[PDB]
Order: sequence, then C-alpha cells, then structure tokens
Amino acid sequence: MFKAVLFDLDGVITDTAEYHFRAWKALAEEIGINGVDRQFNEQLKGVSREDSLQKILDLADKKVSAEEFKELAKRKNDNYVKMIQDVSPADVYPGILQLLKDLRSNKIKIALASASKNGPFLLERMNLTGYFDAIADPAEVAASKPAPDIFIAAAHAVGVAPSESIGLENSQAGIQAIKDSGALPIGVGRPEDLGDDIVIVPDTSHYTLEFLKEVWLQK
Ligand code: NA
Repeated sequence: MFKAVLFDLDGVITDTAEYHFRAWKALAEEIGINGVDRQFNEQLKGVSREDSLQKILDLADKKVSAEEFKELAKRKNDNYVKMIQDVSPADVYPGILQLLKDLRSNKIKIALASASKNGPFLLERMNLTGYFDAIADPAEVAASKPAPDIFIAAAHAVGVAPSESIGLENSQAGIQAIKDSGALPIGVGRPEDLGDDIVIVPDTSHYTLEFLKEVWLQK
C-alpha cells in the first residue's frame, strides 16, 4: 500500500492563481498599462515575479529604472500578501478535507510539494496544519517544476521514498515532476492538457481514499 500523498496547493487544495492575477492587474492599472486580462495572465503562470513584470512592461514598450523595477515587483507581492489575509476554511476545494481526514486516520503521511512562498501561512488560514506531516521549503530546491526536486523533498521530509507515494497535481509541469520523482501521479483536469498515460479525474470531489487505493492496485 502507498505510504504518503504529496499535494500541490494551487489547483488541488485551493485557488491562489486568482489573487496573483488581481494583484498584477491592479499594478498595471496604477502604471497606466492596458491589456492585463485573464488570457494574457496565462503567460505569467510558473514564471518568476521579475519576468512577469517585464512581460507587463513590454505590452507598452515601457522603460523603468532598475530601482523602480525592484520596487514595482515588491509592491505587487505586498498587494498579493494583503489579498490572501481573507483566505478561510470555506475556500478548501470539494473532497480535500475528507481525504485529509481519511489519510490521517489510516496512518498515511501527508506532505505539501508547492512553489508557494506562503504555504505554511495558507494551510494555517484554512485550518489544515494539523493534517500535514511536512511542508517542503521551495526556497531550498535547486530547480523548480518540471524538475522532480520539490516532490523528492516532500517525500523525504516525511521519511518515505517518492516510489512509496502518490502525487496530486492540475498542471503539465507538476505531473512531469511527479513522474520524474518516481511517485505515482493522479491528475485533476483533462487528458488533452495532462496526458493519456496517467489517471485523471474531472474535479477534486473524485479524490477519495477508496479511489486512490484502486489506482495504486491497478498501476
Ligand atoms: Na497546481
């Protein structure tokens, strides 16, 4: 039987992408740049804070000093941190609290494998801290998704190998990272995005202990 489940945060436990988008849009309005919409925002996902800002400036060929650039970037982060003060237990995705309860009661380890610099804080705001055995620190990995480093780190932190683990993700890069770690992926989304060679469920309500056990047996 699998010994651990490795969770991403965004797209699995809750939505942080909406708050990043609102913070970038507010920044662009402040500096007078048009075109930061949700389609455009697809180009900012999984990209560094600095590269995202540059893509926004390039919409208007807008030049700023190195100083101004550093401070516009920090300003957007400050706004994002303000916005997530309102996250609550009601923001947890369907199925996820019941899964955490069932994993804990069956002595299966629970770890976070997220790029979020605010993971510990967000789990505290959602009242989930007491379910998690470890949180991998994204500041300590040498390579980001699709590299396997953050999934290796999450597994190791709870005393298991990835090969003993299931990983849950909604992104192409995260699924590849789980695959290359040695863990078993179960995606949430559609195979058109995530692949034909893994099990995929259409939404998080399908993530049940019974289903995870079925997928592990059949792998
Ligand atoms: Na995700």
